[PDB]
Amino acid sequence: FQKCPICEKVIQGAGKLPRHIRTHTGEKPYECNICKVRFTRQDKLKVHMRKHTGEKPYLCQQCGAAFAHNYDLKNHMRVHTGLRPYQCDSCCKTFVRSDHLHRHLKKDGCN
DNA sequence: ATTTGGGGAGGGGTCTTTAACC
DNA sequence: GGTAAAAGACCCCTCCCCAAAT
Ligand SMILES: [Zn+2]
Ligand SMILES: [Zn+2]
Ligand SMILES: [Zn+2]
Ligand SMILES: [Zn+2]
Repeated sequence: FQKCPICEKVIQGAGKLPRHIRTHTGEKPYECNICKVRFTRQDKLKVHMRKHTGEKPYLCQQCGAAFAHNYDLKNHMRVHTGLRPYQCDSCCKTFVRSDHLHRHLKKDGCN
């Protein structure tokens, strides 16, 4: 789509080029008025504000448990399914978060 | 000692909603 | 109201770091 004017990286996001351009300045223009923590983007600030408000918009359809984050809901759903979602293609290990599998592939030879 | 599980920050994509002009 | 954008809301991922578990 459109290339970044600075680093010439292709930004496929529709209307997301200014958002990427703001990444090069390193500033955090969004701030939580309560705990004074600064954020780069507004959506992260709202998800953080869920921490102060106590809002838990993610609902489990089987037991009604509520969570503030989508990944919390998934990791909880594995209590009903018992399924570890990420599996290594080479060493038979399984993991509960994607970055755990990435870390395993980065560290262990595995093959 | 080493591996797992999770908190909390970042970035990039898509779908919808909206702010700016006209 | 129409148009062409950016913002919002939400999805996914990785990273550092540190308890916790093994
Ligand atoms: Zn750039
Ligand atoms: Zn806060
Ligand atoms: Zn449940
Ligand atoms: Zn492996």
